[PDB]
Parts: sequence; C-alpha cells; structure tokens
Amino acid sequence: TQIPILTMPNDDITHPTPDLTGYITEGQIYIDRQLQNRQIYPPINVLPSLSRLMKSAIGEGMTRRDHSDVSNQLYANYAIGKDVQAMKAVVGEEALSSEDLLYLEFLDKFERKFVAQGAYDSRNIFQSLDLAWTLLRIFPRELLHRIPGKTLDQYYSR
Amino acid sequence: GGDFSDPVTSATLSIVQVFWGLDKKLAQRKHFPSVNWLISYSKYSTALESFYEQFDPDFINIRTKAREVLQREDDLNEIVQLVGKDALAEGDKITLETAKLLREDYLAQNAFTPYDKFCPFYKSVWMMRNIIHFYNLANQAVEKGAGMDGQKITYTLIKHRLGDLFYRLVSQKFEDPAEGEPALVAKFKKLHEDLTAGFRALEDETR
Amino acid sequence: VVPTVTMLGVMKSRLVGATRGHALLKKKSDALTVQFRQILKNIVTTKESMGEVMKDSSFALIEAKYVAGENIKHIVLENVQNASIKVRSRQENIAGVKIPKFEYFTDGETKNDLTGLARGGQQVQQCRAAYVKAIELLVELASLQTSFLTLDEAIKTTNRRVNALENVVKPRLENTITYIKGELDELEREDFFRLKKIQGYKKREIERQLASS
Repeated sequence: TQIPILTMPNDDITHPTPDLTGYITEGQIYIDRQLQNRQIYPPINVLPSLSRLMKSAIGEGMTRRDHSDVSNQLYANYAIGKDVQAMKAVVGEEALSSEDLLYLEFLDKFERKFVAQGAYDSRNIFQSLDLAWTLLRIFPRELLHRIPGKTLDQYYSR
Repeated sequence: GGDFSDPVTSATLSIVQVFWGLDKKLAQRKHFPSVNWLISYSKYSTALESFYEQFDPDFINIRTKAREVLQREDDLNEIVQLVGKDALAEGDKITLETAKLLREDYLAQNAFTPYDKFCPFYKSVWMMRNIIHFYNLANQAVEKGAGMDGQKITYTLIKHRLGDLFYRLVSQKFEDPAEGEPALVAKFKKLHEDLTAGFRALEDETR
Repeated sequence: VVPTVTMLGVMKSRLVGATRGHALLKKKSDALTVQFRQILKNIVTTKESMGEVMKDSSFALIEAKYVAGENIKHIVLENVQNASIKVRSRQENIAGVKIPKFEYFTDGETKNDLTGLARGGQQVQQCRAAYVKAIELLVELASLQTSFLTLDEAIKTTNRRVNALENVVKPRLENTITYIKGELDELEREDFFRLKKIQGYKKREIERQLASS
C-alpha cells in the first residue's frame, strides 16, 4: 500500500505535481488549512476527502456491514450541517427549524469529537464506528434517510 | 506584496519552521507590527509545551481560544460584508467585539513608546488571559438568557453597563512594564478579579 | 491586470467567494420569499374578512337607530360600548428584517369598555370585531410591504451577481491564464531553445576549427 505525503505548492492542487499525482493515483485525502487554524490536530478535510475503492475496503467479513452506510450518512449530514451553518449566519438563526438546529449541533459535536483526535490516542475501527454511531443517535430514527432499513434499528437502538 | 509562490519563498517555507508573514494591507492600515495572523505559522509549537506548562498551564487553552476567535472573525468577515451586520447574533456580536479588542490592544505594539517598546511575556500572557476571560464571561452571560431577557439584550447591557471594564481593557496596553513585574501582576490580578465581579453582579441582576 | 500568478490566484479566490456568496444569497432570498408568501396568504385571508366586516358593522348602526334612534353626536357621538382606541405595536426582526407588529384596537393594549348601550352590544359584536380584523390587517400589510421590498432587493443583488460578477470574473481568469501561459511559458521555452542552438553551433564551430587545425 502506497501513501505518499505530497506537499501541494501554493496551497492548491493546480500545481503540476499535485495534479499529476492525482491523475496517476486513485485517492485524495486533504488537509484543510482552516481546521489547523481552528486548532483541530487532525486537520483532515473530510468533505474533500475521498477514496475511489471505498466499497472494496468495507465489507461484512472485513469491517462491519454498517460501515459504508454510516460513512455516507455522516458525509451527507456534514454537508447539510455546513449548509445550515451558512443559513444560520444569513438569517440570524431564528428562522431555523428544529431539524436545522439538529444539523448544527451534529456538526458541532462532529468537529468536537470525531474530527479531533489525540496525537497519541488510538481508536480501533470498531471504536471509531461506535463513536460515529454515538454522534448519530442524536438524530431521530426517521431522519437518517441514507441509512438502510433493518440496519438502522440494528444499531440506533444503542 | 509579491506572490508567495516565488521560488525563493517556496524553497524557504519548505525548510523554515516559522514564517512571520507580514501583510501589505496591515502596513497600509498603519498597523505597525503588520504580522498577519492567518498565513503566519510556527511549527515549533509542540516543543514549547513543557515550557508553557511550567510557566502557565492555562496559557495554552487561552491561546487556542484566541486563535479560534480570530479565525471565526476572519471567516465571517466575508459574510458580514455580503449579508450585513443585521443578522449577527449575540455570540457573533461578542466575537466581533473580542476580535476588535485583540486587533487594537493585543496585536498592535507601537514600540515607539516606553509602555509599548518591550512587552515581557508576563504582561502578554495576562493581557491575553484578560481578553479571553472577558470573552468567556460574555459567552456565559448571553448563554444564560433567562428572566425574560438576556442574549442580545444581555450583550447590549454588558456593553453599556460594563463599559468601564471594556474601555480599560484597551488601557491595559498602556500599563508600563518598567513599573516592575510584581506591581503589574498585582494590577492585572485586580483587573481579572473585577472582571469576575463583572458578569457576576450582572448575573445577580438577571438583566 | 498583471498576468502574474498572484493576480490569477486573487481572481480565483474572488470567483470562489462570489460563488459562495451567491449561493448564500440565493438561500436567503428563497427563505424571504417563502415568508413573504405566507404573509401574503394571511393578508389575503384578512382581506376576505374585510367588507364582510363592514357588512356586519352596518347591523350595529341599524340596531342603534332602531333602539336609541339618533346618536349622541358631537363629542360624545354614542354608539360605542367597547373597543377604546388604544393600541400597542412593536417592530420584530423576522428572517433578518424588522417587521412592525401593528396590533390595533380590539387587539392592542389599554383597550377600554364602558358597559353596553341599547345597541352597544351590537356595536361591540360588529364594530369592535372590525377593529380586531383591522389590527391583523395593518400588521400583515406592514410585514408584507417590508418583506416585498427586502425580497426585491435580495433578488436584484443575486441576479446582478450572477449576471455581472461571475460573468466578468471568469473571462478575467481565462484571459489571465491565456496570457500567462501563451506568453511566459512559450517565450521562456523559445529563449531556452535558442540558447541551446547557440551552444550547439558553437560546439560545431569548435569541432570545425579542430578539424581545420
């Protein structure tokens, strides 16, 4: 397995080397400058982050079955949370409904717990899935649209 | 003024661990230190952990809070430029107040005056602690928001009712370091105690 | 506009910020339009109540004429058992825009009543109800006017952004890229090739001289 740490000049991928290595390789995990500025030790940019072969890695025998489902659900919910943060900025946060506040607090808890990890703290992938699930319990069962049926009740019960 | 992608600049930032990137806009703004607090960075932070702990354990968290406040101000500056300050909430209001307080009192050092010529670490840490403490107290006050009042009303109240503390936070810069460290520490401790008294009586009055 | 990469980066950042701001303004405009539509529905309901309100009110006057005949007239003027003219209105910020909550008589503070006349009850049931309707009518009218003005301003800003800001910045970025590449890279490569040719034929001349000697 090859994991090059390629510095992107001028803080962009438009530079010849980042573009070339992106063309050659099959993934792109990102380090967001804002997260480091906001002082989150893992500055991983989850929204720009992507792996082409994510489906192959996740399975029943290796990893848990709900792994891909919670991955997609967290990604979509984080995008929604960013959108709702923008909405709260523009409207004054009074016009927001209950679900908007749910997405806001979900984003806040995500950045507080999941994104930030101890430099020496180690989490097994099972533990990481448990943490993501604990983040997920705050949403209602119906709200997790991306999560397949009979898998939501499998874990959302807690 | 030139692009920071210049080959000399790119080569330097590859090996150098601390970049004190000055800002042309700050220089035109006559902000004498002119150090940009966004592009600049010091990779040596992890090493100085023991030093900061032995000096003042609380300094790390207050520094992180100040960085977060600055980042939030810089982020929402675009929003307020576009949308306008009307939608700004009480938390946004206190955030902007603290950001302006930093930009004026803290990051600005004239250095042409005896009080600003040299700033010892003990005075710098106390000023940052005072600013962060005021920010925390304002956050708690606007968060309480009870008794048919509070939140933005509490923010305006503490702006007017507690205006003296806010004004003398700026004068805390003018405190002369030459007077001696024990005296300055005592004065700053008294200011911190008064700030704690603030937002506590304001807590007692319940707006 | 210097074709230097600094200007290219500045223009790219400006375009990205413009796109984000356009998205935010579109969301805000949509929310304001939804609120304005709700206010318009409420105002339509109040207008439907209007006219029938006056039809009900005329019955109070007929009852007064039947029972007490001519009114007191002059300062007294009779015909009133309730709904003293005292109100309480306040501007409230909704969706980032202050909206005056114009609560008029029969729904405003300090309203007073003085027993009932011969048709004072009919007046209260007819004229005072009209005041209650008019309170909501005024509040809804003010809110709708403010919301319409704000939505028009926001829609104009968003349309102006989409039609001018991006539509001018994108050509600026394209021109900067075209100039930078097709001038700097092309001419630098040509200079390097010319220098290489110079060295090559210098070596050729050296070889020719060596062969001669």
